[PDB]
Amino acid sequence: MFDPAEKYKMDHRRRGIALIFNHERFFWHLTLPERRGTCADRDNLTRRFSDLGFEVKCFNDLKAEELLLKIHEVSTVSHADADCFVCVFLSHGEGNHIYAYDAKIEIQTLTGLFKGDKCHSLVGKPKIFIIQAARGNQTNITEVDAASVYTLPAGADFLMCYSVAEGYYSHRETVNGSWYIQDLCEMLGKYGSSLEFTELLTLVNRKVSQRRVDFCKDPSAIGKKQVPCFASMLTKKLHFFPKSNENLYFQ
Amino acid sequence: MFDPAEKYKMDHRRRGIALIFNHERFFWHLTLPERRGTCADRDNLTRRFSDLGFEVKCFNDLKAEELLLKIHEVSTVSHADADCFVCVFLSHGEGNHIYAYDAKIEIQTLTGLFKGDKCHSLVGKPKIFIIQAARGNQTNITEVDAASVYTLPAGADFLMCYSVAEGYYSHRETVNGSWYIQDLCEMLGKYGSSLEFTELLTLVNRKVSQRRVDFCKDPSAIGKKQVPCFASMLTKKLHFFPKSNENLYFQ
Ligand SMILES: Oc1cc(F)ccc1CNc1ncccc1-c1c[nH]cn1
Repeated sequence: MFDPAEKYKMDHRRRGIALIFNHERFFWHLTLPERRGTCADRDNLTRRFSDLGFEVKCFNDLKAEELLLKIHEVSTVSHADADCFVCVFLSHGEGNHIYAYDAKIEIQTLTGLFKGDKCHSLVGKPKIFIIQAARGNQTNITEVDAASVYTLPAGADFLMCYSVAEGYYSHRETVNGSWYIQDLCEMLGKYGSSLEFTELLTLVNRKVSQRRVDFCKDPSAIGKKQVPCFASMLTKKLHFFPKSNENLYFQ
Repeated sequence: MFDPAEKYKMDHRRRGIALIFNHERFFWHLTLPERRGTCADRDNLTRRFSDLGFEVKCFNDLKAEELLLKIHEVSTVSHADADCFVCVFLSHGEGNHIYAYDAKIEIQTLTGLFKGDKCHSLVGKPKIFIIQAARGNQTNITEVDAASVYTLPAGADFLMCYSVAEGYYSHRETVNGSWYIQDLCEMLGKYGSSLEFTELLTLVNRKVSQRRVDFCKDPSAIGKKQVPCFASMLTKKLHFFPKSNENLYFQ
């Protein structure tokens, strides 16, 4: 009884949690620049993930110890009554690391906490990570960073989403926020509730790839294109259709 | 005039070329095992890509120099009248490398030949790489290799497809061929001509992930699951609908 149109079960009581780790400033001795505009990203994401039924939980400028505690907490709580799990990083990164305030964390140890083995309540449910992280280079200016974070997959039923691929550049407007987040959040607003999520991420790839970078206020920023990507280990179609909440306890 | 259902143009005179580099044996001094069954893979792929309209070109056990010549040839010929380009590697690999017969080749230099800059006739057309490569460990037995090849994205309008992700294992039957290729080729047969290609690759992820590995003829092969993945930098939906060939020159 094999079904080419099989969808993840998205009929649980609650949609699930969306973590957002949001990083604007860094410990002096890391020599990483302010990510001015990351609060636009955090707020835009918070709105769009809320409207899809997520319990959004934001954390600003956590040290490694605090971050590991919050994400481990969330991994060991029960997700039994939840459709899925979303985790977002807005920071600097390098290779297989994201920056917390004070030090780098191995991405594999964060995604590892939600792998079948370690988090039973999320087995066979989609686990989406969205990563807006690049190399800190050193009114509304556009800053540009070199891609730095390996666009790795995680495990079965994960979807890893990346602002930028190897050899491209990642853009953040200091008031409007990151190109990738703006375009992801626009697409979530228009199509979040109708389109399959990889269909949508493909729209985000088109939108971001088509941002022209020929006439730029900085000369050295010209020719630096942005192409995002996603690594899918999903096994079914993923939809965020409106949940029917009429005369039901959903908290 | 922005279209959430935008499809790549697949109405050119010809579908395009599908290269298949097929590697069964290796130079002694590489200490890599025979990939018994890789000819089933090559033949199964050749059939299914043909039936979708591809000019399939297979090459067996090319040395690095020969392989680079054939793939550079194909990159500098015109694809102007073609929908897309498919390239398949069936070999051993490590990190960012595939093995030819005599030495390793950097995957980036092979995908690099088809990037917009270097191959104008393929700009804005999908470029699909399928990679069945793992670590050579050292009638119909199932052999099992550790994942080894980084699941890299390439550039705009590429789709990188991988037999296996980090921490999983890749299976090849010595007569029936690789689990990944069997399941990809089954899905191409049933759904190649109807389904969006990432939709299909998701079916392949389900099919391969669901192959049970609890009761195995080798004890040490038990518990070694296989989960493939794909890295999409595609900007539109990709379909291989039957081409209208009726009273038209398609050669
Ligand atoms: O996907 C894998 C598979 C493995 F067998 C081992 C590690 C990984 C994850 N690492 C990466 N994943 C995506 C793009 C680049 C890299 C990378 C480049 N350099 C180091 N790592």
